[PDB]
Amino acid sequence: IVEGSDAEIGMSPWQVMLFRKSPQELLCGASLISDRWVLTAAHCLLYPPWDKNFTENDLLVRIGKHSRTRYERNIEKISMLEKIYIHPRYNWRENLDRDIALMKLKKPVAFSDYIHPVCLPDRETAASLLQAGYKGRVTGWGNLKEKGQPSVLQVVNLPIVERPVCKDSTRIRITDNMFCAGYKPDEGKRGDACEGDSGGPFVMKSPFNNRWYQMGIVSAGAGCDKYGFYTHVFRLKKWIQKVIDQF
Amino acid sequence: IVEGSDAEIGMSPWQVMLFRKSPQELLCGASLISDRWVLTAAHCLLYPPWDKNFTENDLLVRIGKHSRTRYERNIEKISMLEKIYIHPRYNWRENLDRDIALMKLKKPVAFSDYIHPVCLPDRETAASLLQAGYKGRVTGWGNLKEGQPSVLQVVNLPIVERPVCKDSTRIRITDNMFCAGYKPKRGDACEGDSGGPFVMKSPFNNRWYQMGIVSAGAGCDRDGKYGFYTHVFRLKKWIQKVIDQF
Amino acid sequence: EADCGLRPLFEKKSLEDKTERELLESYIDGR
Amino acid sequence: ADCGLRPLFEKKSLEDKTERELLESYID
Repeated sequence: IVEGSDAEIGMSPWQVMLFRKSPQELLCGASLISDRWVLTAAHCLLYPPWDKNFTENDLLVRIGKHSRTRYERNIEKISMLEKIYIHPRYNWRENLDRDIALMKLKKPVAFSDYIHPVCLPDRETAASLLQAGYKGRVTGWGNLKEKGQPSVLQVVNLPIVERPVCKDSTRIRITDNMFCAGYKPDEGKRGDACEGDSGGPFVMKSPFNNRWYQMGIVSAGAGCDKYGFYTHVFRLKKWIQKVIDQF
Repeated sequence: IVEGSDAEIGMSPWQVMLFRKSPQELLCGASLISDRWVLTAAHCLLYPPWDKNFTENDLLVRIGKHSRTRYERNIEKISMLEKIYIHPRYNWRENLDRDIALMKLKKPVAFSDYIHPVCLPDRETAASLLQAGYKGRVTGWGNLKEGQPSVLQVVNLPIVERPVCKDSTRIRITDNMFCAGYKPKRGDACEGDSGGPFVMKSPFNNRWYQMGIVSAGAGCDRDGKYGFYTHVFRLKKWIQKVIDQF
Repeated sequence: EADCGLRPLFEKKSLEDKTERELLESYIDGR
Repeated sequence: ADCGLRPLFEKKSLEDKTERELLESYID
């Protein structure tokens, strides 16, 4: 996260860390949407252009963390992936369309103050909130500038940008299953999701029910301070359920 | 170019402007080494991390310019690209090593008072000029702050000892590059000046030589880092194969 | 699950986090 | 290759506003 700030403890309790077993390293961000499912990007588990294609056995997820490095005793929970589910029509070739995937955990995870699930959007929430100017919150352990490693989870707030403007700045084919947020270089308000925050949540707090909803997923991190592409969660809540229900 | 100054007309006749057809924008810098060949940094034409992979048609070069914006009538010459050539061992993943590439112009350009080729160094000149403390010169239409430049900007930079380069950087600077810049005057190559020529004036013959290429101008002056320049001599070998094999 | 989006140390305690107002300020609009 | 000599400078025995600065860095 570029131009972010140390997150407060338990502030983003659904924040998940995608960890690689051998060799131990941090891959992507992710989120806990139930006691058994984790939502993340697709290019985090499969992207041929990089000879990348992880199996449910090469990874594990760490939940409840704050420190990027320190294993937090009696705080975090290490979980093994039971089954992965990349998106059917996920296209890595050009613009990462439907850059989303779910992951099941071999065992359920006990919630705590540092572990808790975020909410999936509904048509009205999605409609009330997904507006230009309206800000969402992004969080991660990615780099700070384009060492550049955060000591703890970083957090920054970004405004959504009109589908039009997003379309002009980038020469890539930006479908409706994705929105973009950041700051038109008019505001001198540096802020954005840098490489490593992918799979992470873009959440908004509803003024109607006080709950936090995950409107997007970091997908093409706007470089590291253009605009960042976030997968449109709601316009995909279908597949997200069509997959959980079946198992 | 930061903390530099406006160049005098005809001061750098080998200066070239890499120009994107559509969008209409200024890509990088470049240099005229011959009436048919233009030199520049590799990360200007190819760089996947940003989705850059220009064909020989996505752009054209402007020679003899001074003003960044205006079309200097009867001065600048518009030139098309025949075939681009990127260096094989060009790593961008790692550290922009061997950051260099040649472009052959479709048709030979005519030299004028505002268009003349620069000289590529030889082991002799190369070995006697490339020395810590020894200054060179950088030109380009890159940003002014850390702002757009009305005309070509120019700045002279002192080379830095290899021990003080690798150190201040957490990057792997190869044998095919060197770093330059004052130590904590300010002023350096900013993004956009890339591909520009880094030149030195030989006291043995009064001719200007392009010792290196702008690959990673130290941010934009901020005390601490030094710009990374391609070592044109340590790569002159490849240059000739390409021109020779034509 | 059916209690999501509610943070144990924040909403469940009627406490605000350092930067959540900034979001509402952006939904309504400027101060 | 008559390269390296600038028409409006070398070719007319004229120096640019800051080229001496480079020579000096050479002659220490």
